[PDB]
Amino acid sequence: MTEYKLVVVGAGGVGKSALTIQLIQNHFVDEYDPTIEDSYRKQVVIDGETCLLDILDTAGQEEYSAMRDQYMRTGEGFLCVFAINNTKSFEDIHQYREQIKRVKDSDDVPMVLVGNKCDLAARTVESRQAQDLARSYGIPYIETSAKTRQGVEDAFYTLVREIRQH
Amino acid sequence: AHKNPEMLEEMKREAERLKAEVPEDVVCVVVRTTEVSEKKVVATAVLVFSNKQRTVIYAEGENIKEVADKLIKGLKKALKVRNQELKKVKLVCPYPMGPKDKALMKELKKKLA
Ligand SMILES: Nc1nc2c(ncn2[C@@H]2O[C@H](COP(=O)(O)OP(=O)(O)NP(=O)(O)O)[C@@H](O)[C@H]2O)c(=O)[nH]1
Ligand SMILES: [Mg+2]
Repeated sequence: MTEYKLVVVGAGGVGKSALTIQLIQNHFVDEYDPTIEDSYRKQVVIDGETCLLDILDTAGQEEYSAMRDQYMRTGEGFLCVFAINNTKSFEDIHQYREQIKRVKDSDDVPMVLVGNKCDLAARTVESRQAQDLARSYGIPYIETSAKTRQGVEDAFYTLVREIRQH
Repeated sequence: AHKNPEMLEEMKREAERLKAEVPEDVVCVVVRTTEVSEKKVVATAVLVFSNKQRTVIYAEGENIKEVADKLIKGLKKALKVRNQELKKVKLVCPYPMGPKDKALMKELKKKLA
């Protein structure tokens, strides 16, 4: 089996923990419990190959931002998550992307831009804006909903496949 | 301050060593207490589980009882959401067992069975 190290990063409240918990347990959390650092392991079959996904849920708050360097050094793939109903969170993606780029010392870092909370109608980040951002990064953009499970498997498995292209 | 990242990293390294020592099925926890004022008891816990999984939990209480309640709730949540059950545990405070570390440990070990 093949082991893939994924790191889920983004601004606080965008739903990183909700997405990870939805993927692991097929359950949606409606409570906001701020994260510091969480580790999950999941056995999955992607494209006929048995993978162990080691998912690391990071903290989106301004605190515990000194722990970024270590996990941005260890992880292989990165889910950069923002909320379509949070313009500021979308504007926060560039800081994470630049930190990953400088720590990895590479422009080609496996990443997927994730627009979470697509089930909500209070959209302030249009799909084409995130598409333009992703095109500048040269990475896929996928909309997900941790509430309805829409796009969660797509986002995670696309990140795995992006890791595969390296 | 009370949320020192260097402190956190030290607690995680210690907990990793603890998990490497005791058998795999046992959860390893490292807890620290900051007595900010008197109504600002802050507890930090680092937890290492069987299948190479980890979590960090906080609690902001006014007494040791509220802190322990929040700690145990977080423990149970991080067990259920990882599809795991409580086999056994071990709580250490690496260097400065001080103003409320021992009392917190006594309460945590009390709320076990
Ligand atoms: N409608 C909707 N709500 C969502 C979705 N994902 C998360 N939420 C809501 O957002 C809240 C916060 O989600 P959470 O996963 O904790 O965000 P976070 O990125 O982990 N925050 P932090 O970085 O501080 O730990 C949850 O309580 C949940 O109700 C989604 O896809 N749709
Ligand atoms: Mg969270």
